[PDB]
Amino acid sequence: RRFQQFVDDAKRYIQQRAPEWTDHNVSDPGVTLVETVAHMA
Amino acid sequence: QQFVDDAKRYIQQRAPEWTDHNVSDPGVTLVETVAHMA
Amino acid sequence: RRFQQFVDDAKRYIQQRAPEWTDHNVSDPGVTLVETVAHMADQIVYRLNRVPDKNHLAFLDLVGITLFPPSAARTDVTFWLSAPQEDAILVPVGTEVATLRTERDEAVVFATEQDLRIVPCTMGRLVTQVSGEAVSDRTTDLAESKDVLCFAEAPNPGDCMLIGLSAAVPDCALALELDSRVDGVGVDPRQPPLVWEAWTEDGWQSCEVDRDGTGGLNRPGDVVLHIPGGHVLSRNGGHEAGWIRCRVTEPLSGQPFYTTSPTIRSAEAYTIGGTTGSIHAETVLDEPLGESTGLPGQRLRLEHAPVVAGEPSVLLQTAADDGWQDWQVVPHFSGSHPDDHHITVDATTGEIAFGPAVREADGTLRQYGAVPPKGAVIRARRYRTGGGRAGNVARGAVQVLRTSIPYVSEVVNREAALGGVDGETIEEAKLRAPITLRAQERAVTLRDYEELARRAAPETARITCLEGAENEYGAHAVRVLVVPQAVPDPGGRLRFEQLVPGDALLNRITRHLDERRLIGTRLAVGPP
Amino acid sequence: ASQRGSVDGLGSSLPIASMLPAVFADDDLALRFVAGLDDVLAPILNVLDCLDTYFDPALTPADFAQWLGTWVGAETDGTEAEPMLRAAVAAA
Amino acid sequence: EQFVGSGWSFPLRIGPTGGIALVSGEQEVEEAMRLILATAPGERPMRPEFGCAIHDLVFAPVNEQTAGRIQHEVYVTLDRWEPRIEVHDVDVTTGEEQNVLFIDVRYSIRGTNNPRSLVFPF
Amino acid sequence: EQFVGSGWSFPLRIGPTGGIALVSGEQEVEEAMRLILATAPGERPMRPEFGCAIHDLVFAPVNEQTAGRIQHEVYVTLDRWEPRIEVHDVDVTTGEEQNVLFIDVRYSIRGTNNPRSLVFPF
Amino acid sequence: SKGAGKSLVRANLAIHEPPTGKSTSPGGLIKRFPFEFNPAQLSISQRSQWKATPTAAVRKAAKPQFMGAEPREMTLEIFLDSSMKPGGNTVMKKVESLLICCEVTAKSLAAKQPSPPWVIFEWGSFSTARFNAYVASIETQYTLFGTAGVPIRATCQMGLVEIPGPTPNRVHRVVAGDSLQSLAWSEYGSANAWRVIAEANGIDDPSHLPTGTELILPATEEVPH
Repeated sequence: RRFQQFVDDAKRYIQQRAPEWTDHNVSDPGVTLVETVAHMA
Repeated sequence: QQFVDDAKRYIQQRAPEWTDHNVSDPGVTLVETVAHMA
Repeated sequence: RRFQQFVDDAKRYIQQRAPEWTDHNVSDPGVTLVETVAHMADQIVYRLNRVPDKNHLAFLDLVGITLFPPSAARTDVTFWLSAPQEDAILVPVGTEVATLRTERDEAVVFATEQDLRIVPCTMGRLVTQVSGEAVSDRTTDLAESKDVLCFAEAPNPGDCMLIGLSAAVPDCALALELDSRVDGVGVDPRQPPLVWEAWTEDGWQSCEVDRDGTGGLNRPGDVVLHIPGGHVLSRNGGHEAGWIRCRVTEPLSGQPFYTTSPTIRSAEAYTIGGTTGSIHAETVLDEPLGESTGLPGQRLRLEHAPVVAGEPSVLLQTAADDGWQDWQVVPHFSGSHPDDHHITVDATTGEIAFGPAVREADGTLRQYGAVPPKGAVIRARRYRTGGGRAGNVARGAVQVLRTSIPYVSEVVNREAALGGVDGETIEEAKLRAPITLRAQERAVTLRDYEELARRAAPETARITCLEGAENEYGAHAVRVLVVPQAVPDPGGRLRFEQLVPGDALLNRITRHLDERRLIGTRLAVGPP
Repeated sequence: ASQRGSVDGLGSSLPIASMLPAVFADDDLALRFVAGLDDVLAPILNVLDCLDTYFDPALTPADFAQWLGTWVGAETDGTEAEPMLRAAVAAA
Repeated sequence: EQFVGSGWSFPLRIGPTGGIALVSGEQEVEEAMRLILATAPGERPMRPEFGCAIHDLVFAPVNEQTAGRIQHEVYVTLDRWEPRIEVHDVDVTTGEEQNVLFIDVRYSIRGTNNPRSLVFPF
Repeated sequence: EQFVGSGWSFPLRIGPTGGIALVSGEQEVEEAMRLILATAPGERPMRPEFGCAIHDLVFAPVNEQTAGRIQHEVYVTLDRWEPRIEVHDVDVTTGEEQNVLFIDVRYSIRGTNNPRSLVFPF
Repeated sequence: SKGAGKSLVRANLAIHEPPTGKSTSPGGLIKRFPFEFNPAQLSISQRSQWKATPTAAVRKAAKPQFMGAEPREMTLEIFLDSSMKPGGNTVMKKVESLLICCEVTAKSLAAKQPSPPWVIFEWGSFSTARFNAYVASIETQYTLFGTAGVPIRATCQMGLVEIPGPTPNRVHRVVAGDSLQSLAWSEYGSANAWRVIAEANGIDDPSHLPTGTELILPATEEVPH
């Protein structure tokens, strides 16, 4: 009928980079996977 | 009616319960501990 | 906001070719370069528009803002030795002990603030004692042979063991042998929580344990302890020495006691090291900087951490015909004559200034502070670094003692660094100025009077300021009502005594509001 | 309030370590630290794993039992005893 | 000349004062490769193409054909996933006795001209 | 890898409980091929092109020219009417002295790559 | 200082299914083709385009532009033989598996991405002539036809063209001989554009420029021309 939707796709979770904390300038080959491996969300 | 009672500020920091890193506000690994996704 | 612009292009200054002076017809390859090598104006003009970071430091002094100075960290450095032979001053003050160095960064170097002395302290009298059984002038309980009964084979609160310590050095590590014949059921040494004291001149003071064969002496043990300060035993007998009391607490449910304690047979005391505190400091030698340009306002930087406050640290030597001229650091320049050799040194950074020059009115170049002549070599003789956050060393990290001067071999710290605070930057201070410059500090109106009490003591719930009404003595002054917090019991009732405030609470509030009060108002806190 | 905070000593059906790459699983700090992040996120996977029981009146927590009563009009007013409510909602 | 940035380290560790230690410079670009070459093209399903399909070539005969495919495999991956590095030749050499294949990669951060070889120190 | 569906069976049996039994999986493909290859074209007037035209090459000489045209006839018909099947060679061996022409078709359902040969079991 | 060192290797042609989604690397292997004779010669070409008008207001030679870069090309020569077993169909079957590289593939056609398979010419340490490429034209000559119609000797030409593999997804140490104005010329090419270097770095006094410092030179994004 009128059902709420509860989908927030995976890619826009890694969009949380927030490089506004000093001394963290890293890309794909970085030990930051704990961010990506938390894709279980 | 409530399944959870947590929020963004609710961070447990139980790494000391296993590990020995002993900075409450480090430069970096606190940011990694910050998980809004929950 | 509305900022003027002061930029004109470098090429534009060349447009003044102005070939309206007859006999001059030339192009770039020539010797008219003095028209071009004067492009320095473009470098000058770019310096005009910029407002250097150093100005924002001068502004804070103008409006009464003090930059946050940096600090350091203090830890607990412990030495270790295996040759307890005699006593002497084996630790000169400022003895340096540093952390291990690896592929990362120059290890943080500490420095003791005191002088440490070690001696193989011996013992005095072993005396029998149980709960309520004082010494009663007994010294020879284990003088020659046999044994001395440990708490009459019954440990209860008030019990103690009576020993002696010949030296009782305030900052040494002592090891005591505890040889006991085994009797009864064997126990874990940690199972009985026996408290150890020293009987300081101020009273009984506790001590820590760093061995297994202590107290629970199912085997002849060797308890080691670091002495907590200077002290002497309760001299009643024939041994005026230090004291160690193996006092016994109550038997906990999870840490129970056992009857028939073992009886001590032999015992001897040896020192093994000493414990002292050190600050994050280090003394570097012979850091040359460069050559002087012989111009006023020269500035030099040191490629190291902020210098540590203390005796005049940055010692500057400049080349001269006679030899190495000595420069003494001074506070803010103020009235420094040209003959004077004075410098200015920033505490929180390596920036070091020199004599500035100004011109005014009649002209002249009235100069405050001397100027090193051109070509002189300036070298920093010796100064102390160490302040900064990077002294919050992890527990037990420091392992190497510098220069290995004394007999000592192993140095370790048992407790983590207290933690220094890195000094504030100019960028950080730019954020503070809008806030900290308008923090009331006047207490003019009703809102401020009730607000200032909250800042003076956030422990209060309700504060209100009500002025003395008309026909009331006290020169129209004000009254303040203070309500201390209180949980009103699970029973739904609150005692009156929970409503009266503590005297100290009234003291702290009154003291602060006294200074910020207006000229003609009095105040009297108190419950309504 | 309800105080539905995290629970100590609870595992997860989706370990963070088990999803990590190979070779990565060789470290000591990485395995221990990232396991810590499992503690905060552990009980969320419990309620998702067991959601059917969160609706059966005979077993669901007390708070929902009153809520479940409103789904089928159980007339739950006036009862201050949990076991009394347990039968009413199911039999309503 | 190329900026190298800073980040964490593969075997991570408490550090001098606490927290976690962050390493930069020539050491860092050496750590990114270790992660890139170790992981197979999998075991990270959100990013499948990342890795190195070295293992699918295991147990091939020891010929220049296997050595030839090795060169092309490392070359594409190091270019695709780690762009802060210029790659200078890959060397495949028999080790003990016609048994194992050693991959020796010489590299340099772009614009620096500092030849260097990955070592993989355990 | 390719869906095979389910349907009836050419020699249809009542089954275990009644009705008509239904066959699926790799077995079902045989019945579709058995029907396709057995009937000549024109047997069903509504669909004329259906049915492989083997019989047009009866009583031809025993030459690989005939076996050459035999290969083509199966290939088009086996592909036009049975798209779920990927065909892998057809073998024309005389056998039993040069008077009969055997046909051996090797096939596999797409993706499953399980080689199989139609047998036509009476 | 070698790998296999002293072995002979046969060149083989590897065929891969075309990529389906937002991918650039070729998909899984579908058929690997080993040669029967390594090519005698292997031509590689390369072309670039530079349009150049000859006129102006003064009709002097005009600096040409770089319109674009054409892709690499190869021309193999494929040989097959079964002359020691006439009547065998090794050559005819082998060529059939070689003509898959000019027609669309069923799997891609299902996903509405109709591309013929990609090929790679793997041969030992021949790094120059090994890239993701598509087959352009296959002209095949048949000779030595064995009895009963099977071919025996077939020469197959190939035209390969390289497929690009794009989308792989500023700090300078001041030396005693360097200066701020020279640094602008080194990386930007404009002598008097030095103002940008001091802007990002924040240095206010261009006189000193201490030796050994680290300077960050921003890209041309501050000067879009």
